[PDB]
Amino acid sequence: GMDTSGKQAEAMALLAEAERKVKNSQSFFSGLFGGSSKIEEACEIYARAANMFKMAKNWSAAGNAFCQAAQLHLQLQSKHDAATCFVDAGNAFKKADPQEAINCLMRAIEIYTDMGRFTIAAKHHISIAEIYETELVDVEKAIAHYEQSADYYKGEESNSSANKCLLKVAGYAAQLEQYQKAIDIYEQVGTSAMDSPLLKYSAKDYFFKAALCHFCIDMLNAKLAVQKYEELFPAFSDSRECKLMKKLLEAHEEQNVDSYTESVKEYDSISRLDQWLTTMLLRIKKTIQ
Amino acid sequence: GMDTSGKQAEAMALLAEAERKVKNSQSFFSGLFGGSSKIEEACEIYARAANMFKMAKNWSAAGNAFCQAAQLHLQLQSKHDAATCFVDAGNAFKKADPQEAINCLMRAIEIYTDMGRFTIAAKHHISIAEIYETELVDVEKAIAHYEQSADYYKGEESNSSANKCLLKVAGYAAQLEQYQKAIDIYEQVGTSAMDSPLLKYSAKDYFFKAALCHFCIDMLNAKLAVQKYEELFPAFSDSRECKLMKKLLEAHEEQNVDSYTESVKEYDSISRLDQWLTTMLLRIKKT
Amino acid sequence: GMDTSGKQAEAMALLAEAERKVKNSQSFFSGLFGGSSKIEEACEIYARAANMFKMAKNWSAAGNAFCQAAQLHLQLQSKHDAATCFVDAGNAFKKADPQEAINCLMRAIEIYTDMGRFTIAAKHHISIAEIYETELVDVEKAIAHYEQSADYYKGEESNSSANKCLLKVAGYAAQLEQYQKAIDIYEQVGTSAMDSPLLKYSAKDYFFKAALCHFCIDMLNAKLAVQKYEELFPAFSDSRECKLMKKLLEAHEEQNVDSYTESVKEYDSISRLDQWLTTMLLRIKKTIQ
Amino acid sequence: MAGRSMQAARCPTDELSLSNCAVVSEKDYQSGQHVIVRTSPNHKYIFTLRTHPSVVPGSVAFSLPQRKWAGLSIGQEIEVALYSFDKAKQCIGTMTIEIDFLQKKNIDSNPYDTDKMAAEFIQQFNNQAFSVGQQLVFSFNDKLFGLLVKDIEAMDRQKIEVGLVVGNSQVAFEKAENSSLNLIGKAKTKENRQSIINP
Repeated sequence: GMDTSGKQAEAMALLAEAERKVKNSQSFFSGLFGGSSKIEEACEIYARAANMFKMAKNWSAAGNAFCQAAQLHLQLQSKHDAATCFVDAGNAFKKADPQEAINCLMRAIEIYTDMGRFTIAAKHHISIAEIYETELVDVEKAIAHYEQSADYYKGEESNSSANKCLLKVAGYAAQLEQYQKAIDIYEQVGTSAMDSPLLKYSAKDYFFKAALCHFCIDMLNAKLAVQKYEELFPAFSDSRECKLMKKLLEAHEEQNVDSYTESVKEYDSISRLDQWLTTMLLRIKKTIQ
Repeated sequence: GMDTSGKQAEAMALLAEAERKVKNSQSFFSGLFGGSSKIEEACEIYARAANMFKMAKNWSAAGNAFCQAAQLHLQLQSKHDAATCFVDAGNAFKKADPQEAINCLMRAIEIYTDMGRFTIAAKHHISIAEIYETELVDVEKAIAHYEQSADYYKGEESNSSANKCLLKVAGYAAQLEQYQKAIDIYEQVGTSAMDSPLLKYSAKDYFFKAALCHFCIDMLNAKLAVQKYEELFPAFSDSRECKLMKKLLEAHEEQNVDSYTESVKEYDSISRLDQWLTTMLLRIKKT
Repeated sequence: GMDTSGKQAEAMALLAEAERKVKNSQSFFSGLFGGSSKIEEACEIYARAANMFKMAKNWSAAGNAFCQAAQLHLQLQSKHDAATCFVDAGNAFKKADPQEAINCLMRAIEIYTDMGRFTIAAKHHISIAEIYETELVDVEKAIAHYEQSADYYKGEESNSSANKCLLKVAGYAAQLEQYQKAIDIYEQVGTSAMDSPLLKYSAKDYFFKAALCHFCIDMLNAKLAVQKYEELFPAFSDSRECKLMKKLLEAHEEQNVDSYTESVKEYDSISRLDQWLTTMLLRIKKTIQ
Repeated sequence: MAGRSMQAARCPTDELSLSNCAVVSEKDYQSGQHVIVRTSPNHKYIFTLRTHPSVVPGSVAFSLPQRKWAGLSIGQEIEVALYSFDKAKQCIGTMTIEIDFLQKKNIDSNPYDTDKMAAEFIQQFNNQAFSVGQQLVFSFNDKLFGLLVKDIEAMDRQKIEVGLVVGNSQVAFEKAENSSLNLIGKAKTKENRQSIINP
């Protein structure tokens, strides 16, 4: 396309113009000492060239120009504008090179939490974690990033946001990490919604997830915990999950895999699985001996 | 009301005295060279007079005043103010004649991009995309705008907004019978929504539509594709969508036009269908 | 209330200071020069007092203070702040005495659409209509206001908000106004909703209402209207409402009160009727002869 | 001849309503003329004219049955042009008319002599235009009946789709399927009878 070719051609021209502008700016500072207008205008050229370059479908050099412009701008004691460019540069790198995007975003987060905005900093933390897990295969850093994010939301009483992330942290921890952290987070979040305005009849599932986690540990802890919820929360007594878990509890007691297999089969037929309960149930069945 | 149209004529006189304000640029700013603020207030009288037309429901005149005010104001300074005027002109031009609104919005897109503000630019890209659909008939240009808007959103991790934009693109592409693009988008969204708890219930619809698109090109590969979906997602079978498809494909093995007709009617007996689904089934099942 | 008593005490003190500030104003228009800044400070205290009245529960005084501050502010070649205070002055007047809230809003409407913005102006239009219908016993002006809001919305392509505005005005008009308009808007919205996948499942209700509006005038063209509707919308034949119409018109041709009354009762047995449709059915019944 | 725009009006008198004739003003037409009424490119309907002093010039009056058959509304603009029959081809030898009580309140089981029906029909509607599927109201011994034209045949045995009823036309009535009507006398078809016996 003509648009692309022309945009790249004028991209290089502007970049060359900016490079000669900065070198001449160094010469002019001693030569004439015009102040700082020379550098800031050169930054404007960098911003324009970078922003038109990204429109030209090319990304890597676009973010590189943003970082250079932000670096020079921060050299003149201006922080917020450079940090915004850092966020813009990191986002552009998201489809080019994750490592540079992560580094710049962390730079933006530290300066933002240096300015004093935590919702923005924690929002960036989610973005860092989301990219970290979606494409790169690793969990531990994601847990740390989310936990830090959950702390920042609670720092300003953003209960809903903190509730969601802590639930997300607990879920993955249960999947791979040990179960004690899952027990505390799942139990605390579930019991903290008994008087929800609209989520009143939703807290039930939270206790169900906890019950499975205790059952994964040992039988005695499974039953003891199951009762504790029965007295604590009366409505859980008449939940369909309560009957299912009781049926699974007594079935596993007598070592009859057929009862367990049919019990899970009927549950799946009545309502669908979630791809997370099935894995836990299969692992439970693996230790029936 | 009627007298506000009377002051609309006086507002045209306000533009007329704004014509004298540019007549100052013809001769009088030689001695008022420092009256750059005089040009600013000249633009201000333009703006308030520009919309005293926008009182009188004179869409064309209001748009003309906005565009003229923007052109005068964009003296290589206060660019964002000119951009606001340009988008306002496009918003005014939306009614009556939206043709020139496209050019003004495109100019605003260039300015916003130059400034680097993605979200506003991409949102305006959606606006020009939908006006094409609802007023004009070209769809390929709308597809290009949606693709560009989606790319801008995906850069800033606004996955959900880009997700819906791609979903609309896939549907239009499917209506334009380019199935490879449609299946790729539907598969990508389907496997991505299942990644997080908040959207795991929605995928069943995504997989069903994708299976139909696969089911249109190569029937033989459809059985392998549905098997791959079933094994990838163990919770895909009992859903009425999967059972219905399994019946349709197996029924087609034998030439019994009846078999499929009651099935689609029976499925329709529980809920109504959409133009997109009904049209695709009518076309595909013809052979 | 001691909190309100001291609140009113300081409120009076600010009024005395404000009375001294208008004295400052007149002494600075005729006695001194450059009072624009001094009266600007007077406006700040007027806003300072006016709002504090709004916290003192004295709504009427707060509205008066806002109006006085705005009208004084209009003289300084400034208009946006005039609009904000006009809207705030109205917001105070919505309760207690709302008659002057209409006048001030219309002025605020005049200024806003003397500035360049529609969606705010049209939003205030519908607000004026809503307050007019809820507390003033008159409907014709509501029709005009809804029509004006409809024109602004649909023009700006905000079709979604326009559709409901056109729907409500047409429905209300059917109650006390000739049904030709009711048919036109109902048909127009139904046809527009047909292509869109959003309202296609619910357009049958609009088609149902249009038939009822047409039936109330005469029978023969109503048969023409319904047959035309199902011809354009084949899936309207299976709708339970279509069967209800066919039974109703067939019974009415027979001039049998019992059959018509039991049929409508049978429909009422399932689901529920509404305040509007019941009146429509009674009105058509009364002229059965 | 070329055609002129006219406004549809209501029939002025009960007597003219039963004539099945479009009522016009003497200043515009003469009684007995036939016109073709146009409501759209695909809807052209033929009527016979009968003048009445009360019709305003520039308007054509129609009875309710005509408006229902013709899809005409009072006050609607129509195009009316004179129509001339080719009597060599458009005279009716036989028409089949479906008949039923107009008002259900006045239904009775008394016999009605079709031979007397046909003679009265000819006396009332001679030299008037009729079309297949046309609807009209017909009065007989002070009883109102709804009529529907089912078939038309030419005068002397060529079949035709449309014709003109004349004095010597012979009409045959056949009861509609699922009709308990008991018909006696001539002026009918009385088709064969498919016995239950097999060959």
